[PDB]
Amino acid sequence: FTDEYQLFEELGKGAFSVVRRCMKIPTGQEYAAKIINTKKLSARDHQKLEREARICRLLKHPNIVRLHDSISEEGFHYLVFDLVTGGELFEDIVAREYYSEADASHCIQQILESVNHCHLNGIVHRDLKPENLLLASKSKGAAVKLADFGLAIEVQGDQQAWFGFAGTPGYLSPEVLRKDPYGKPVDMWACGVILYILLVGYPPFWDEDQHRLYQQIKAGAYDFPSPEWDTVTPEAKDLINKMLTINPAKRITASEALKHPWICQRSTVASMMHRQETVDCLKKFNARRKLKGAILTTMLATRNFSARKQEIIKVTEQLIEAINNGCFEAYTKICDPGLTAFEPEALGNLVEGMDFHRFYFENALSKSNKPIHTIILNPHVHLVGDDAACIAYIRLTQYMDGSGMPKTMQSEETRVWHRRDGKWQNVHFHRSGSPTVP
Amino acid sequence: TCTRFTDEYQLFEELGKGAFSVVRRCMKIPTGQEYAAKIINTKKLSARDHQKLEREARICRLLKHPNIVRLHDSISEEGFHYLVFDLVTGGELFEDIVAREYYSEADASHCIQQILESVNHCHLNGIVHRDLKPENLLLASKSKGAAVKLADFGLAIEVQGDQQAWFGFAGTPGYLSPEVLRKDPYGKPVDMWACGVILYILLVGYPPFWDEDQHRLYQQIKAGAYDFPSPEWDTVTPEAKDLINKMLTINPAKRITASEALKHPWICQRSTVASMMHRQETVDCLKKFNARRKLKGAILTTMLATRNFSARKQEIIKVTEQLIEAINNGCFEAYTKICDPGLTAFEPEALGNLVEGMDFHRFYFENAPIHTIILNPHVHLVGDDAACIAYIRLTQYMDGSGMPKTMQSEETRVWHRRDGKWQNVHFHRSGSPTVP
Amino acid sequence: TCTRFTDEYQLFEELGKGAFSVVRRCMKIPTGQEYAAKIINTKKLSARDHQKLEREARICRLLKHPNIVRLHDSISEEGFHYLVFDLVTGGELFEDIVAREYYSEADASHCIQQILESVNHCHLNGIVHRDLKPENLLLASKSKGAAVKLADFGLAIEVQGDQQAWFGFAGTPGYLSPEVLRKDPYGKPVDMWACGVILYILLVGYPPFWDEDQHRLYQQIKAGAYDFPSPEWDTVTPEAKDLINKMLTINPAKRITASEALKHPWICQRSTVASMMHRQETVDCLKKFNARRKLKGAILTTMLATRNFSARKQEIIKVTEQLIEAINNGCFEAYTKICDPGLTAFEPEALGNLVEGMDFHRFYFENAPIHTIILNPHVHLVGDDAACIAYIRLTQYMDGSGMPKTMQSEETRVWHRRDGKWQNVHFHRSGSPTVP
Repeated sequence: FTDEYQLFEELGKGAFSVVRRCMKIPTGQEYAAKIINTKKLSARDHQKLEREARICRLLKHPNIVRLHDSISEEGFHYLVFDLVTGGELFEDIVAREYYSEADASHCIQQILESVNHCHLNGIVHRDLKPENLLLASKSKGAAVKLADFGLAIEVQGDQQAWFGFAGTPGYLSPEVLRKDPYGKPVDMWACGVILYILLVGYPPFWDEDQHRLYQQIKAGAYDFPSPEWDTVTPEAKDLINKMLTINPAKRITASEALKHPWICQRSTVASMMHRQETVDCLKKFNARRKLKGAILTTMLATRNFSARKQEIIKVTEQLIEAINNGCFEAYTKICDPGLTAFEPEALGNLVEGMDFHRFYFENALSKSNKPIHTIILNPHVHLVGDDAACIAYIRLTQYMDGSGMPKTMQSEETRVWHRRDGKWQNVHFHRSGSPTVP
Repeated sequence: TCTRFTDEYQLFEELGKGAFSVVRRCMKIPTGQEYAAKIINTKKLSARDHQKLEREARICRLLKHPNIVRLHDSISEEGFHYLVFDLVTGGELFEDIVAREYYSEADASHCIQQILESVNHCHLNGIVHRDLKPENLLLASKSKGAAVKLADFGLAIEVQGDQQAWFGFAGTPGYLSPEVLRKDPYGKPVDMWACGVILYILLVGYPPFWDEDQHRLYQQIKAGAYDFPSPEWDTVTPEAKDLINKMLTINPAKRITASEALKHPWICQRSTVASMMHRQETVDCLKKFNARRKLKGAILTTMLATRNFSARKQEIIKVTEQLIEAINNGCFEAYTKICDPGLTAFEPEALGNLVEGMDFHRFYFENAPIHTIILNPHVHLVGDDAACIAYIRLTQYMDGSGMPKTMQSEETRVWHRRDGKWQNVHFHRSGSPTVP
Repeated sequence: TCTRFTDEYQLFEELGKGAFSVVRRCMKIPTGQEYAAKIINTKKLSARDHQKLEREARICRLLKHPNIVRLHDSISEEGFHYLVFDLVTGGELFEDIVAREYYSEADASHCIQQILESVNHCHLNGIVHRDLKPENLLLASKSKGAAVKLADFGLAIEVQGDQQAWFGFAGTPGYLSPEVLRKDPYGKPVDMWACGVILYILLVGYPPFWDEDQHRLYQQIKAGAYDFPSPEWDTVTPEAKDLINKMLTINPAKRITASEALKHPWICQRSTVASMMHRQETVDCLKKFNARRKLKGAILTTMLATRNFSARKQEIIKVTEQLIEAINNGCFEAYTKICDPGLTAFEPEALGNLVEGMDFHRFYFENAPIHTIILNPHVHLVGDDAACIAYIRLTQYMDGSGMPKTMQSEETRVWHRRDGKWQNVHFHRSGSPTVP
């Protein structure tokens, strides 16, 4: 690399890569060099970087970050990209003093031009999102450039296939969420989501619960609420509708969208009114997006439960209570007669019926006179139909041991519930960890 | 990958040791010219220390100034690496000053002028030293009038024009600049703050910022809290004080640069501005300063932190002691008075889980000769109404057999003053459970 | 073995806790007269704490003076023991003073007179309190003009006539007498030294002896190193200073006694000798004194000792660091330079034996990335040419698998300056060996 180019300031650094401003001394250029410490690159990471470079070499377009050169050294591979200085498109928009549909249409025109180029070269990006929409420079009219093909796939013409569950939740297409084979149209759905945001500054599908979010997407459950959408042109709403078409076979393509009046006749179709409420809302959208930027896998418990999920928690705690109090009548009321169970007491066997559990009621659960305190930690409830549910939780038990010393033990427990004859009943459970009897 | 050094040099005694290097006196055999050879096993060189080595060599290659320890050659010998430097034989500037019979502002100005010239040369080449201190201010030789030389660029960095950036928290506490202490992006001005500290010492023999509590020291530095106490400063020219003030400027954007300082009347018109009065009190104090610095010189890493606790920190210790007392006495009322109702806790009794509330702890009060010792408590004040304390909890007790025993746990407790009362909102115990 | 207390008393809230006792407010049912009941499980009572209980009861039975918390009954209830005391409701004297709008020498003299009268009564009964301090100087009630009362005889001892003897190292550091600090036999005069400390505080609001380093404090006390700084003391009558000097007399045989102090002009002729000028600066300072004392009040045992090390102590740290550096660098020459040839050592590598000389250690230099941390070093200066240091040696290293690891050992090193050089004559390592 130093052979021809010259390195300068650092623009970023990942796990195996460091990026710096560069210059081709022979030609007075200026690029972004992705310096990869090949000694840190794993095998599966090696497979993905080979794919990203091959794809980037294949895409030569103004609105696509261009890969200019690839060269290796002593355990150090260099990838020379375009130098992009303008940052995120969405961040630039909030800084503008004027912003209208015409501005949004000019943006989406460029994004569609890049998507169309990708599709024409048999490439699907699969992760169109604001973070991957950059401005070439801070110049007043810099070009929008599509970036980061780390999730991009190579497709065979117009053949659909299941390439895996990948993308960013808020932009995933219905076909991917349905687990159907998919292809180029997934990018056009994402474009429709981006176009929606560019007009009013908030997403068309949003929900704290990801499961609910995905239900909304699969149902195409978006609308154009007043007042903000009252001033949006019909043609812009029309283009969104054609992109956010649930059935990918009927979804507008990149080539077709480039011919939509709102795109190719912007001068006469797109409004030129200022949308301050879109700028104000985009500011909040961007701020939330930068706060939720998870650098690492973060797993947060559940704490805002529907009434249906609380019902499962309640009957579960009623069952645990009956066990602690040695009330076999309540236990057989709440448990299904055909209950099965994996539990440490059963030594890796699947036990069926009430017999195995009757032994601990008829003896220990009431015979032993010592204080015990049960704690249920981080319950998670799956609703799997109107009359079925699953609950998973940690069961912490404080108790007094033989020497009269306080002890604690932990179990992990799954309980499957079926509403039969109007009553939630436990048909199967699985305990791992410690056995519930001290 | 050559063999120049071994086939053209001769090695002698060691002069100093580095993190990954050894410095030895050497001689170029053909000429009998002696140098200081910095040697490294290319084996040692990890990706980090190899990048550091490359950086030091690249930086030192650029620096060719009379008042800088010059690099003469860089050789990779297929198994080792050798950086050939000037051999400095004059010792430290500060040691030389105390031995003089006459020392005045004019002498100090001459010293600072050479130091600024070395710093100015670095900055003009886009290089920031970051570790200006007496140990790096050497005399080229024992000859009277020898030149001051700037040494040791192991912490030096390269900057791009006048662009600031975070290059890491590096330097020596007494000479660190406010911008580094604030975690701001920084650049060339950090060296000029250090020069201000050095100039202050060269005039009176003691530093402008000093405190046994490093946190207080850094807050003094960030506030620019220095002054010119009488009587020693009453005899100092106003122009000397003026130059110091322009160096010890909190805002690096308003701080005097190396070039500007070299134009200051006290420097470039030294014969007219600088006093030639001998300053015996400065020589005396400097001898103490050097003796203290030599005792505290960085040898091995040493940790010791239980200073004269402030009243605010003692308050956190007291409420923590009151809490543990309530536990040992099994007084749950006092426990729920001191602990926030939304208390969270990691502890061995909870088996890796984060527990919330009072329930988990009530079990031990309701069901379960003790001497508790709190060892080496450390308190962070995190606002007027917040603090955390960290201590070793060493408990002596009698076991079931009637035998004495000791258990240890390490505890963190976070405190928030709510409704006028210090309350424990979170704690983390590691080690042994608190119950026998 | 009776049942008087339970059949004739009624118990209420707790007022304080003791090592083996609980103090509760109580009432004699027939009369409605309230008292403070000190209760003990006769179970707790070990041979020691049973002898202490017997001692406190026997001593308190003797003391019947208006300015002493009187004992009214001692009952053993076949399972418990109850000491019935006066109920004191006035709080501490020092807290009351800060709340007054007028306070002068005359007020202080009146306070000290009652304190001396209580102490005089003890001494005349062959009893030494040994723990005179503000916490034990209470007001009988909240009524204006209430009597000062001496409380808490848990550290009190019995003496035989005027015979001195070693009764143990007991008391509160700021009020300990030189003779106890010297480990001399002692007696009644220890209470009079404490009275001098209390009187000094009553006049200006701060103690005569104070230092964060307890060792320095004790050397101040043993030297009698106090003074009367201006301006606060310029307005104090010479007779007040005179009485203080006669109490803070290093030699207990020349110290003024309680009886003699009660005859001092500033006491018995208070109306003529003591100034009636209000001393607002004393009230202000006392408020600080009380606040500080309340923060540091003995709750649980707390250990924290890494003060602003002296130059002499830093020298021991430095030479210890240099020694460990030589070990880590495998430099046996430097090791035999620093270690005495007759070095002895306990260490895990020696399997419980005491090894002597250099041979045992040469093996590890001759045959066998390191970061050594020295944690919480403590230095005892044991003469101008001797010291010992004790520290935790925490070593980070890479193992055979290329994985980072940490080991801990605890080390003692004894140093003797021989021929002008600090040399290590003995060391003791516990915990891990120093080799991976």
